[PDB]
Amino acid sequence: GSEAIAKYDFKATADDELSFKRGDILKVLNEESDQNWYKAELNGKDGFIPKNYIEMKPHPG
Ligand SMILES: [Cl-]
Ligand SMILES: [Cl-]
Repeated sequence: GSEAIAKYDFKATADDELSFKRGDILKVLNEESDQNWYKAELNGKDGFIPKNYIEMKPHPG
Protein backbone atom coordinates (compact mmCIF):
# COMPACT_ATOMS: atom_id res chain seq x y z
CA GLY A 1 0.00 0.00 0.00
CA SER A 2 0.98 3.59 -0.66
CA GLU A 3 -0.08 6.72 1.18
CA ALA A 4 -1.54 9.77 -0.47
CA ILE A 5 -2.91 13.02 0.97
CA ALA A 6 -6.32 14.28 -0.04
CA LYS A 7 -6.01 17.69 -1.69
CA TYR A 8 -9.76 18.31 -1.87
CA ASP A 9 -12.92 17.16 -0.12
CA PHE A 10 -14.54 14.33 -2.02
CA LYS A 11 -18.07 13.06 -1.45
CA ALA A 12 -18.91 9.55 -2.73
CA THR A 13 -22.00 9.51 -4.97
CA ALA A 14 -22.03 5.81 -5.70
CA ASP A 15 -21.93 3.01 -3.15
CA ASP A 16 -18.50 1.82 -4.25
CA GLU A 17 -16.82 5.18 -3.78
CA LEU A 18 -14.91 6.35 -0.68
CA SER A 19 -15.57 9.86 0.74
CA PHE A 20 -12.73 11.86 2.29
CA LYS A 21 -11.70 15.36 3.41
CA ARG A 22 -8.80 17.58 2.46
CA GLY A 23 -5.95 16.42 4.69
CA ASP A 24 -6.99 12.77 5.05
CA ILE A 25 -4.32 10.17 4.42
CA LEU A 26 -5.65 7.46 2.15
CA LYS A 27 -4.04 4.08 1.61
CA VAL A 28 -4.04 3.56 -2.14
CA LEU A 29 -4.20 -0.17 -2.95
CA ASN A 30 -3.44 -0.34 -6.72
CA GLU A 31 -1.17 2.61 -7.39
CA GLU A 32 0.28 0.73 -10.36
CA SER A 33 -3.08 1.05 -12.14
CA ASP A 34 -3.33 3.31 -15.17
CA GLN A 35 -6.98 4.12 -14.42
CA ASN A 36 -8.22 7.49 -13.16
CA TRP A 37 -9.87 5.83 -10.16
CA TYR A 38 -7.88 4.04 -7.42
CA LYS A 39 -8.99 1.66 -4.73
CA ALA A 40 -8.27 3.04 -1.26
CA GLU A 41 -8.96 2.60 2.42
CA LEU A 42 -9.60 5.21 5.10
CA ASN A 43 -10.56 4.66 8.75
CA GLY A 44 -11.91 1.19 8.17
CA LYS A 45 -13.79 2.03 4.97
CA ASP A 46 -12.81 1.34 1.37
CA GLY A 47 -13.90 2.19 -2.14
CA PHE A 48 -12.91 4.02 -5.29
CA ILE A 49 -11.29 7.44 -5.09
CA PRO A 50 -10.53 9.89 -7.91
CA LYS A 51 -6.83 9.91 -8.79
CA ASN A 52 -6.54 13.64 -9.44
CA TYR A 53 -7.90 14.49 -5.94
CA ILE A 54 -4.89 13.11 -4.13
CA GLU A 55 -1.11 13.61 -3.96
CA MET A 56 1.04 10.49 -3.41
CA LYS A 57 3.36 10.58 -0.38
CA PRO A 58 6.89 11.02 -1.77
CA HIS A 59 10.16 9.90 -0.24
CA PRO A 60 11.44 12.40 2.38
CA GLY A 61 13.77 15.15 1.17
CL1 LIG B 1 -17.55 6.52 2.40
CL1 LIG C 1 11.21 6.84 3.89
